[PDB]
Amino acid sequence: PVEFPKSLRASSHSSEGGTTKEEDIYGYELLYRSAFASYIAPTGAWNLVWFQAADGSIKQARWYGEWVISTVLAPGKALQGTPLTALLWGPQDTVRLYYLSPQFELQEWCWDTKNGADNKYDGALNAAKVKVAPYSKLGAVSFGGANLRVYYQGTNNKLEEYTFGGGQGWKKGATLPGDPLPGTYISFVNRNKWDANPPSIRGYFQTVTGSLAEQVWETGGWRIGQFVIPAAPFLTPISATVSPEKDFPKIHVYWLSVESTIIESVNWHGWKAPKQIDNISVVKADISATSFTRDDGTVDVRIYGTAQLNVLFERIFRYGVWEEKIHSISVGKEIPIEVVGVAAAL
Amino acid sequence: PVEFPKSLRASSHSSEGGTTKEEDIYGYELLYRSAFASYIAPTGAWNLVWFQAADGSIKQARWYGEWVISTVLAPGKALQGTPLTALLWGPQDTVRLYYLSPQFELQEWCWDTKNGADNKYDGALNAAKVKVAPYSKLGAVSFGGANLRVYYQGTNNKLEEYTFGGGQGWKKGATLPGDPLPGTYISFVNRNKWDANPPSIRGYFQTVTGSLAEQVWETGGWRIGQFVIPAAPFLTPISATVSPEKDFPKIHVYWLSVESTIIESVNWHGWKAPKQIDNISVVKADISATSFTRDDGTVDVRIYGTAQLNVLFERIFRYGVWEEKIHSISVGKEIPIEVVGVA
Ligand SMILES: O[C@H]1[C@H](O)[C@@H](O)OC[C@H]1O
Ligand SMILES: O[C@H]1[C@H](O)[C@H](O)OC[C@H]1O
Ligand SMILES: O[C@H]1[C@H](O)[C@H](O)OC[C@H]1O
Repeated sequence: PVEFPKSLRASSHSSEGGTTKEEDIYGYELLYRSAFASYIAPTGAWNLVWFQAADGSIKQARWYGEWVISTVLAPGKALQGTPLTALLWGPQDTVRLYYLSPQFELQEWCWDTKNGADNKYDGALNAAKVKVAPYSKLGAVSFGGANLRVYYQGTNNKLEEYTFGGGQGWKKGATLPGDPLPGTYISFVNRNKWDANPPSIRGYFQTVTGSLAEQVWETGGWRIGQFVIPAAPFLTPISATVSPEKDFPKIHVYWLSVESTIIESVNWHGWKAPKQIDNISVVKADISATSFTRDDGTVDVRIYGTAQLNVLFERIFRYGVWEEKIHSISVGKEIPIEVVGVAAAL
Repeated sequence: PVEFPKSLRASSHSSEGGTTKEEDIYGYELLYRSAFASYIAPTGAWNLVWFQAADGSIKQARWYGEWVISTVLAPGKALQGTPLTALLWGPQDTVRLYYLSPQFELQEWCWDTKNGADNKYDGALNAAKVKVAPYSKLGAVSFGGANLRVYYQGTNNKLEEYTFGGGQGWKKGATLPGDPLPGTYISFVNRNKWDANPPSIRGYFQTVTGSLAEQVWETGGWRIGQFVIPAAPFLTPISATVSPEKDFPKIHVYWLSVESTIIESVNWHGWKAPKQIDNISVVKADISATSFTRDDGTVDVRIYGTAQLNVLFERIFRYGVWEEKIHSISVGKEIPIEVVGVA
C-alpha cells in the first residue's frame, strides 16, 4: 500500500479519527498538482473547469447534467505546471482562460458563443508578449462587459495588472501595493455585476511574511485591505469567489491549513472568522472556487482541486450546507491503490 | 509567519520536539521542488550537483573548496519540472546529464574535459527522439568506459532502457520486469567499477501497489530483486548510490517517510533494516545521493534535495556519522521567513 499520515483523513470514506485502511484513486492522466480554473454559469445551469493533463495539454470539464471532457489547448501551448484563471461574461456567453507559455509569457484562450457561435481562438493578449516571473500565478476580473484585468507577478515580485478595454487594446496597468511572496497564489474577484462600471475589485495573496493579505480597488485607486490572516502555510493555495447574497456581495476566500484541509473566510456585512469546511486533507495544490446566486437570493459555491491520491474533486455548497458527498471527475486512466494510515517514520 | 506542523522539525535548528518558532530560508530562484542530479568525484576532490532554476534553465553547483554556480542548459531546453540524472567516468573527466525536452523526449548534455579540453555539447541521444511518459523520471549507469544505459518510464508505464556503446550508437534496450507506479521516482546504480565489464546493475522504483521494488541485471537478463519495502508514501522520492567498502559494493537506498524524513537502507553483505538518518522533514521532492570510497577505505555519502522552505540542502555522511548541522547551497536571491509550529 501507500503510507498516509494516520492523523489525517485521505477521503470521505476515511475513518472518523484519521486514515486506517482504504482504497483511493490515482488518476495519472491529470498532471500531478494541476492548476485549476473554473466558472459556474450565473444561472447555475452549467459548469466549466479547466486543468492540465499529464501531457501538458489544457483540458476542460463541462457539466450540463453530466461531465464531458474536452481538450482546449494542445501540448506545447502551455508551460508544464502553468497557472490558470478564467473569465465569463455576456452574462454567460463569452469565456476567457489565461495561462503561461513555456517562455513565461501571458497567454489568452478565447471562447465566444454569442448568437449561437462556437469560436475558440487565441486572444490578442498573446501579441503583447508580457513576460512574468516564472513562478507567477494568475488572476483576472471583467467589468462593464469586456473591460478585462489580468493580474500576475512581475520579475521583481510585485503584483502587476494588464488592462483591456475602451478600444485601447492590451496595455500595462497598475503596479499593486504590498510585498507579495515570490510564487504566491493569487485570486481576484469583482464584487460588482459583470456589466457594471466601475468594478469593486478584491485580490487575495500571501505576503513575504507568510500572512494572507488583500488587494482592494475602488474609485480612487489601489490599497491594501482589511482582510488579514497573520499566518498560513508556505505557498498555500488560495482561491476566492464572490456572488450577491440577498443583494449584497458575499466573498468566500479559501486556502489550506497545515493539515491541507480547506479553510473558508466569508465577507458579507463584515468578515467572519475562518472555519474549516471539512476535515479531509486534499493534495497541497491549486484549488479553484466559483459561485452563483439562486433566484431566491442564496449563494451556491463549488470548489475544485486535487484530492488523494490524484483526482479532480468537486465540493458543493448548496442551499446553505456543504454536501457530505464529495464528487470526483474522471479525466482519464486511473488505478486504485490501497492507503494505510501510519503514525511514525518506521 | 508561515505555519508548519508542530510535530515536525523544519530544520536542524528546530526545537527537539518539533517546530516552535524559527527563521528559515526561501531561495526563490530555485525551482520549487526542483529535480536534482549529482556526482562526487571518486577521489572526493570535488562535487557536481545539477538542478533546475526558477526560469527553467539547468544549473550546476560545483564544489571545489567552495561552491560555484553556473548555467549548463539555457532556459527553453528542458521541460519545466524535468527529471535529471548524471553519469561520470574516465575515471572523472567525462560527464553526461540526462533530462527531458519540453516535448518529453530524452535529452543528453555532454561535458568532456580529457586532456584539459572544455567541450560542452548536446549529445547524440537527442537524435533518437525517444518520447517517454510525460511524468517519467530518469536513471542511468555507465560501464566499460563509454557503455551507457538510460532508464525511463515508457508511455505504457513500464520501465525501459536505452543503450549506447560498442560503436552501435543509441539503440532501444530491454523492457524491464515489474509493474511501476506511473510517475515513480527511479534510481539506478552500477555495483562494479566504471571501467569494468560486465556491469552489475540495480534499480529502485515504486510499484503500482505503493511498495518499493528493485531491478537486478546480471548476465542472463533482468529480474526483480530481493529489496522489498511493502509500503511507502505515494510518489516518494527515491535515490540510490553505491561505492565499495572493504572491496564489496555498499548500496545506499534513500526514500522519504510519511513525515518527509529521509529513510536509508544499506546493502552490504545483505540488506540492513531501514533507518531514519535524521528527523528533519525535507520538502517532499526529488533527492539525489552520491558516494565515494575514501582512501582510508570508508564510504562517504552526500545527499542533495530541497529543505524548508526552498533551499538546496547537503547532508553529509563522513567517517561513519551524519553531520548534524545541515547547510544549504545558495543558488540565487533569498528571503528569510519566520516559521511557527501549529497543531
Ligand atoms: O537485493 C539484492 C539482490 O537480490 C541481489 O541479487 O544482489 C544484492 C541485492 O541487490
Ligand atoms: O484579447 C481580446 C480578445 O482578442 C477578444 O477578442 O475579446 C477581448 C479580449 O479578450
Ligand atoms: O551520445 C553520445 C555523445 O554524443 C558523445 O559522443 O559521448 C557518448 C554518448 O554520450
